[PDB]
Amino acid sequence: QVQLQQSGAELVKPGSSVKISCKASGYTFTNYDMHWIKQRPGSGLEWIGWIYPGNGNTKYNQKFNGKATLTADKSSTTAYMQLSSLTSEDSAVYFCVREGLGITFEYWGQGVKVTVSSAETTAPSVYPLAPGTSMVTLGCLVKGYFPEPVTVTWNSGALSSGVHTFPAVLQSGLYTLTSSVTVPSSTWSSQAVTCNVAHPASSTKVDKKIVP
Amino acid sequence: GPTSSEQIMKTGALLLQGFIQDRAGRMGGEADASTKKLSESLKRIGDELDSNMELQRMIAAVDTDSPREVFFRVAADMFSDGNFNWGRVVALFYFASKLVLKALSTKVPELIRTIMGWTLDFLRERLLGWIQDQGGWDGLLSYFGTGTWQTVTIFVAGVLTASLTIW
Amino acid sequence: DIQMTQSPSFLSASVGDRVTINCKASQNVNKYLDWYQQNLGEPPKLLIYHTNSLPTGIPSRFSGSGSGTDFTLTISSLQVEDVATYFCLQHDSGLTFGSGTKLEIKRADAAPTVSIFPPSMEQLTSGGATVVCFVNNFYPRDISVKWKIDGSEQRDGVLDSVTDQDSKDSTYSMSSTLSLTKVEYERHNLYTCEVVHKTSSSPVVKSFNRNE
Ligand SMILES: [Zn+2]
Repeated sequence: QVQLQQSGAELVKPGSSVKISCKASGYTFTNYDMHWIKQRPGSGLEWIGWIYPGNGNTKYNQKFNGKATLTADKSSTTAYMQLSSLTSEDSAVYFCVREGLGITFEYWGQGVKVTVSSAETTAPSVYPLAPGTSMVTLGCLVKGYFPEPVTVTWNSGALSSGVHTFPAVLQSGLYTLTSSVTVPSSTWSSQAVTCNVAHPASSTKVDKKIVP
Repeated sequence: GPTSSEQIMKTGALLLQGFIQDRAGRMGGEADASTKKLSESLKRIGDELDSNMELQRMIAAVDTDSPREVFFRVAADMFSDGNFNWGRVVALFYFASKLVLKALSTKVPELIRTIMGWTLDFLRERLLGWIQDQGGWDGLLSYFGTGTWQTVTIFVAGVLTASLTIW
Repeated sequence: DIQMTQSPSFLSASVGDRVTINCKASQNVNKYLDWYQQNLGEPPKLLIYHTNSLPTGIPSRFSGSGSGTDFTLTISSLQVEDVATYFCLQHDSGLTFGSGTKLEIKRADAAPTVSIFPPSMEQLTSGGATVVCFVNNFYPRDISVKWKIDGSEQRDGVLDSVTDQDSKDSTYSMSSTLSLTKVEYERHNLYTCEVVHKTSSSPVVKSFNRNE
């Protein structure tokens, strides 16, 4: 099998650079063009460019000229993309993809999520969401953290069925998400309900019991 | 005329560009009629040669650390005996394109003009008289009608086999 | 560059339906048009290349057709694993991806469970105020959540987040937050979360009073 293993996720300050690697295996590296693709909400999928490892030839999208620089090393069967002058508009998932022979984008890398922000690591504030006024909905608010992700559980995983954790929203360079859970009225009064919020970036793990 | 050195050297450079690839794929693209039948027949034979794995294994085993020395050593070996034929000319074009695909350069767009220049240089110094004896580049076109695509492929591959097995 | 217009952006279907997706090119791109399938958190997957060719491993129920400018991907009988987003890609002159088509599964209507939560006591001590409204387990997807303050429409500071379609019951859930300064939050009493949905003839309303 053809395999395309990409490097790890990136968190870069604005104005800097980052070099993403694409490790190829399972075939003759110098017999296929290798492309790079950017995926981002709004912009969608955009073609960045390709490189032919056989001789180092490259072609670039006009919109990415200067932004991206495609390289490859024959002896390591690895492809590199260097992204320059990073801005918030470059926060995206980047794929390497192999162009086949008589066939197109058949094998892909898993993607490398690049996050460009000037925000510093911020542990979240975990607030309980309680009924302010026969099934009861509770929740908790994870506000103003950086960077993603957090891990939200309820009773350390004892509650799962009626749990909804929503995608974070980015306002003023800080993330915020919510998580809700629905339990019986009898469970609400008899047993304890606690949302556990973990933020590994700040090495933070908080438990918050939902009191009336 | 078709046998003038200006025209022979003109049609030949148009053939090299249409035949020599600088990549493995084609996605995104790159953006006379008797000349068109030649450009296409060269492509058909190129893919037929490309699908002869005996030939490819021996092509991949060729040293390219010095691309210039390798090209002129191999081209000269193909035409040293003085008995030119069109299959050898096809084998010259093919070997030129394989060099382009296997020799690195920070400005590959220059290495391609450079390798194209080597082929036209060799063509002018060594083959130009024989090509006009053949009525011009029409000799190659009429040569593709004297046999099927396998007759030409097997022969051209044998020319490459003999010249890559010693140099 | 060549522009690709994909339609529709959203497609509701049932298992066993014949489904059609359309892609239009601003310029003739000949046969060099592919279709890709993408599921959540995964790279795209080649479904159809060169207008109508099936990569090995792709089920025969997928087929494609085109003209040079107008192209169509068809699923002859929709199955569950075909619930994904779909993209077209021209690679004739440059490379351009379509904006995408999201394919969801149909089910009976489900009225949402709406719950509203005032700013927590602990957040008010932090100097901020965030009101939260959960709109869980609704279908269809078309929905509108509005905020009213003292019986009056509020647009400033609202942010919404929607889950992907649930694999177990085909519903959607949604979280809405209203961001306010604590000072502004304490200038008002009646806070209302209002949900417009197919399942009710008039908007669903859940409210609370800051004065309990
Ligand atoms: Zn006010």
